[PDB]
Amino acid sequence: DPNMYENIDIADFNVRKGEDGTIKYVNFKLSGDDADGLLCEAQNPGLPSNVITCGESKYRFALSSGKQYEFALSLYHELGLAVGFYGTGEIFTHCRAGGLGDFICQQQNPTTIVIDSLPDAP
Ligand SMILES: [Ca+2]
Ligand SMILES: [Cl-]
Repeated sequence: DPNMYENIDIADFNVRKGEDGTIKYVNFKLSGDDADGLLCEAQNPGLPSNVITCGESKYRFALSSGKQYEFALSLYHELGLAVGFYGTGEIFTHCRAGGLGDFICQQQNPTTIVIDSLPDAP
């Protein structure tokens, strides 16, 4: 963690929720050591979602419920190694009306999530 890691910048994180609370769509732009404003997106991802690949890249993500904020992101980067980079962070969102009952919950400030080759802290 302190020495071998990758800073992932998340921007424009956006989630559309139905009146249901079901996730209709999730969208964000990822920047890292090998990405600049890479689109990560999913329609009907589930909560928690499966691991989803960003475009054609070696970056992937999963969406889950946070503990401080509503949404948490898990991020993955395949390195061509037997181990990969992984990390999780919560993203503050402000929710607005999305039309016909929907919510659109939107990140207000870019945030950084650190990923590395260690698993989750206990
Ligand atoms: Ca990690
Ligand atoms: Cl971790």
